[PDB]
Amino acid sequence: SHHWGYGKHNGPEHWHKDFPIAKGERQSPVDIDTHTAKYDPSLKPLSVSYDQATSLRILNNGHSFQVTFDDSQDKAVLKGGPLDGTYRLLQFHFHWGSLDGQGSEHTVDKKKYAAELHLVHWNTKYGDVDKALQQPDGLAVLGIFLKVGSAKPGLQKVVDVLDSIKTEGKSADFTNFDPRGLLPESLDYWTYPGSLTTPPLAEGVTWIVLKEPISVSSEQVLKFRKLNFNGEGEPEELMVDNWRPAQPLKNRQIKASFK
Ligand SMILES: NS(=O)(=O)c1ccc(NC(=O)Nc2cnn(-c3ccc(S(N)(=O)=O)cc3)c2-c2ccccc2)cc1
Ligand SMILES: [Zn+2]
Repeated sequence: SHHWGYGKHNGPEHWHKDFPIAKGERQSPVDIDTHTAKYDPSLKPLSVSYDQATSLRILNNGHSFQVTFDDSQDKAVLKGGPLDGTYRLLQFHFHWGSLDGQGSEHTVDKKKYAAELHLVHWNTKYGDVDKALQQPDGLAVLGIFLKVGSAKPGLQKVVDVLDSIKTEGKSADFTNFDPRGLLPESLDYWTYPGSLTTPPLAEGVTWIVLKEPISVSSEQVLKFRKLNFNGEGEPEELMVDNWRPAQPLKNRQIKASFK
């Protein structure tokens, strides 16, 4: 639980009072203008190595729900692309809307998607996530857009346990989940230096945003929208519209992995 949230009185336009870096030089998310982004032939191939991923728990944290992973060894890692070295998967979570036309944090030519998946990784050269959070290259987030259409079979195990974590602070066992089932076919991406999109809004994230969205069904996203921001026995306030709007690009260049 925190004072910050996504409502009128505690939402993104308020965050700068407790977290002044909200008005910083490298905030996220941003609008990705596909006609300004530069193809970068020097980007190395992107390597998503999730075959040994060990999921642990699923948790409603009051601002999203997250699936956590064992990051005590190199089990599920991201390498290559714009990254130097090895980044370990810690958790994934989502952002979504009240209607299918909004929910994503990144936008593409101002287009908003129904939701956005964030797979959060930290740079093993800093030894733990707490230390990585203080570095300009400490974190890498793989962002994947969700559109409503056909169901995503690899999401259904998540959807089916959400009624066990309805309110803030609820958690459940979530072992043997394979995050490979959440990925689109293509790893074509855009990349730029940015920040966490929630407090503390730390400016230490390399963003990698895949061009290809995954499709999920209307029934799948409807189940996200039944979650609650509130803890058990407080007024019911649906967990919807837990996205930060696009921020000023300032002096940054978005690079593309593809022509
Ligand atoms: N491996 S483990 O022990 O089970 C484990 C597993 C995750 C955590 N903690 C955790 O995930 N904290 C937390 C909650 N939300 N966020 C968070 C929020 C926003 C973004 S976003 N939209 O991608 O910019 C990314 C991450 C985190 C977090 C995680 C790492 C660094 C900073 C924050 C602690 C322990
Ligand atoms: Zn996120």
